Amino acid sequence: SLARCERLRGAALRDVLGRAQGVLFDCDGVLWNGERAVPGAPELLERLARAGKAALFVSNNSRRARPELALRFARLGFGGLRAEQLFSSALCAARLLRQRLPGPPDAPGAVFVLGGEGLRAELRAAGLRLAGDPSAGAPRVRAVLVGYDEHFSFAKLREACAHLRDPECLLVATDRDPWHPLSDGSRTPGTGSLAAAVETASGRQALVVGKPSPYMFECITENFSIDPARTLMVGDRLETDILFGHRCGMTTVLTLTGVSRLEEAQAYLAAGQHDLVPHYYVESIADLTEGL
Amino acid sequence: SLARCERLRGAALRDVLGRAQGVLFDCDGVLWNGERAVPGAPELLERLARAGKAALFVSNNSRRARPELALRFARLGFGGLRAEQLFSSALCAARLLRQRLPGPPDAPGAVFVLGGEGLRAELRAAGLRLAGDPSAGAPRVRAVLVGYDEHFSFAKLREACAHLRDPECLLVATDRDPWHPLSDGSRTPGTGSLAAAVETASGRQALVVGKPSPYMFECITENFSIDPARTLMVGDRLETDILFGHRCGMTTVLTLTGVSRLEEAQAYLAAGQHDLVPHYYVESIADLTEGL
Ligand code: NA
Ligand code: NA
Repeated sequence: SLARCERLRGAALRDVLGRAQGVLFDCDGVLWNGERAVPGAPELLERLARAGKAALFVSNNSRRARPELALRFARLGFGGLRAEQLFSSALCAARLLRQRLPGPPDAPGAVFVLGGEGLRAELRAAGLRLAGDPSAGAPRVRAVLVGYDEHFSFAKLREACAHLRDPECLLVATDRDPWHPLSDGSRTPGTGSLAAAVETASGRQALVVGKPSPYMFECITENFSIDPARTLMVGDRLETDILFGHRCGMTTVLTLTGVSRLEEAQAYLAAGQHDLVPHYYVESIADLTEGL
Repeated sequence: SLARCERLRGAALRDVLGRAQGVLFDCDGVLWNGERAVPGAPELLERLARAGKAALFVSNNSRRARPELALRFARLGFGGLRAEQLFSSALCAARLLRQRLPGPPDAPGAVFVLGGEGLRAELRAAGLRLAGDPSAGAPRVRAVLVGYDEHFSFAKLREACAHLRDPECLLVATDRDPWHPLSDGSRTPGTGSLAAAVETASGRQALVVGKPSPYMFECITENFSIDPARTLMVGDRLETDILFGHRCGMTTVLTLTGVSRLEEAQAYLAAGQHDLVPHYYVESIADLTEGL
């Protein structure tokens, strides 16, 4: 494998960025951490545009529908982004459920959602009928969707299992991220931990929407012409972003501003686990800018 | 391996029961299902006693402290049992935490419990200090215990992770049973599904108290002289009871009144997974009685 976790700098940086037609970024851990933008990040995005290179964003975060996700970007200092550049697991879960939900067109099945109002909004926008929405003048639940659910409960887990007793009922998860570090130094459980409970209790394996599934790259290509061979994938999490990159055939860049540490990358290398090793790393994405 | 999933009947039955000094039973799925005793079960227990063979009971169910567990037995038609014959994951979790909790004798650490009042009662009876109990005139949490928690929540999961940020804080689970079938034909999530969430979110592997750990057999032997070579283990769940039996060196009998199906036993056999194959099976434990 060519992925040898090289520090991207100098001539190599200019040639890599030179060749690249476009760059896909995760957001948390890459552009910002909590409320603080990574210094130089907004400038890198400006420079990319002015070099005529495309930028798209690919987040496993299922908490916000696209419009509030756009706000999130703008709030943290990232200007004239178009909402169409932003892809989340919530958006891509809605797409998938539209594509896959079984049953007739003619009364549709409902989705039982474990997740918050932003995820629910994204689903309704795709035309999906949700369990627990107002009933007509109770639809069959045809999918269970496990999202980031800060109100997860035993009762909700039990109801999910009830729906999943029907083998035709889909089980979908927005992502399998196990936990996330917060700016106050603590951690919050991630969707992967909730998916673990639901899969264990139901005996069913979830379809996973988010990275490291290739699915989000399918959603992106639906909308944009991107040649994976000429696209950089830039992320902070090896098991999610870097694995995604390799599965899609992109050149992968680990940034060290987020979850994964350089020594974890180098440990995967030594163990010959090349799918979890980035092609390149940078301390922060501010290091990329001078290559343009 | 000798475990060839033979139907225990006739001469073989008389010689197996003849040799046996004692029999360990699970309760749910074996002695009863929901509110209904297995016909002939109370009689088998009577006959065992009158043949001078010991009977002990070994349940992963962490919902009841021993006294209410004894009630449960009596309610379902099982008479003069002594409470000392009954071993549960709740009882054995309390034991383990007494043995393993780190810190000084002199102010002790507290256990953060995910579980109900019966589990909490069992812990307090062993002299353990629980997080969220009245404070003196907040102790350091030194263990997280994952039990059967019908009030499990995201918030509780998040608090558990906070305690587990300390590598010295133990993570213990009462059992890893993924789900359970109810008498109304539905399923309830099991402790294993909650443990899956806690292990995923914390990145830590739980110490498991219940079957198929050998630990409960250690607790039993603490109190009773039992030769595993001369003890039958009788259970309905291959991955829990039958695996436990093999790990302890007992002769294993699958009863078909519970979770596991005969064809699952025979499938493990064919795949050479001998640790999950019983030595013998019976349709119900009523079939054992005539061997005495
Ligand atoms: Na990230
Ligand atoms: Na059982």
